[PDB]
Amino acid sequence: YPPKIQQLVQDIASLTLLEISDLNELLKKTLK
Amino acid sequence: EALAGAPLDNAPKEYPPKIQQLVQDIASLTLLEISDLNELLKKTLK
Amino acid sequence: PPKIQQLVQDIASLTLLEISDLNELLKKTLK
Amino acid sequence: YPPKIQQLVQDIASLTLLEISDLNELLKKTLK
Amino acid sequence: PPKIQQLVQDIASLTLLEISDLNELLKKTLK
Amino acid sequence: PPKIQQLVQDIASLTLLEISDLNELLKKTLK
Amino acid sequence: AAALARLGLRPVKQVRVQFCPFEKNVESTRTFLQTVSSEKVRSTNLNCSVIADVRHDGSEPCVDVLFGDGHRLIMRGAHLTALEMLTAFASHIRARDAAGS
Amino acid sequence: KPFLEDSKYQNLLPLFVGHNMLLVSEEPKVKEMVRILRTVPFLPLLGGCIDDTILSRQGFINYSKLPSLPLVQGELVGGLTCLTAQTHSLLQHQPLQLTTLLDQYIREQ
Repeated sequence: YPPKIQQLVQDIASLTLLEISDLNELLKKTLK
Repeated sequence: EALAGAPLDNAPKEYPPKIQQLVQDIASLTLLEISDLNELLKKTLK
Repeated sequence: PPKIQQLVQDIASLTLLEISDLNELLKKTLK
Repeated sequence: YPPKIQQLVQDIASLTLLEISDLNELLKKTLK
Repeated sequence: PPKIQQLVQDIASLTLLEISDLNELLKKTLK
Repeated sequence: PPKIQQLVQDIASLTLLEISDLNELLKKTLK
Repeated sequence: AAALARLGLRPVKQVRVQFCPFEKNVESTRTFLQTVSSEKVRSTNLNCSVIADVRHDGSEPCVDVLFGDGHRLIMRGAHLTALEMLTAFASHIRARDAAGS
Repeated sequence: KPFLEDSKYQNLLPLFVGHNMLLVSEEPKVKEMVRILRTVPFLPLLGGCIDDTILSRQGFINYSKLPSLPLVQGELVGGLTCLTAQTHSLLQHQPLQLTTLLDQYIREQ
């Protein structure tokens, strides 16, 4: 609902299959 | 306007700088905002 | 709530190396 | 020992059974 | 119930040396 | 420690019918 | 292709072609691969395996030829032409065949 | 070659020396293509470009080994439960310990 939150919705769906895997790997390692 | 070349097989893992900006933004946001974001993402992807 | 919101700020502020130390206490000391 | 988690640890011990149950309810239900 | 409330507070306040006594009884004395 | 010793005595003293009420809180109220 | 088909690949056991297609010094090696991968050349000996290895390590192209006698022929096409490699490859075939028979 | 120089595919120029052919489909079918190409040991896979991303031979191999996109989409959704269950599992030790002790009491009787 917030405009900043809505912006991330478009970015995540727009990324390709190869590009999503790079993002997913980094987020898990950063959290751990 | 020109695509980057294919990285070498023996080269270490490299990530494009565009994704790096997104990673730092996620950590800044609170879980409550992300939880509301997660709810919208799950329905949107379906 | 005035409790859960403050919890989120702690995880984000902690550095990557210090997350392991926090996890170890919550995983090994508390088990 | 960060200067933030120390406060949270002390609060949990001081909480009563009724206040603990409400705190656990938010994590289990509100966030899920 | 008051019985459960007393137990929870005691376990957190126990020192590392005192916790080992509780762990030994459950894993060895009861088995 | 005295705290643990009190817990063991209470469990054995309770009757079988009254045991079910204590076990219900652990499995339902806390879960 | 025609010249190499006449001699045949009887004394050749395995042909390995290694090159990096993104480099600027692999054109000669690729031309050698086209000649060897021809149906006429491969039909001379069905027991000879032709393997094309594609790598992106930046290494210089290399061609490894293994004969039945166990001898190995290695031609590095970084500064060699396709015709020169074919002539060297043909000369070894004409010699390894005589040694075996 | 003149097309590639003026387009975004400027890095594909070295791949087109000698005889070349293009294997193109409307959707990525790398896993189907690779196993068919593996039937010919001497046919090289020089690489290409998938979704405006130039990849080498190993990139196609890695892309084929990568699971499907809908499964990858659910991995992010699946990881959300792990984050929530992480803090919950920290305090889950006590309920598990209490249940085991009660079960052993009946067995000893």
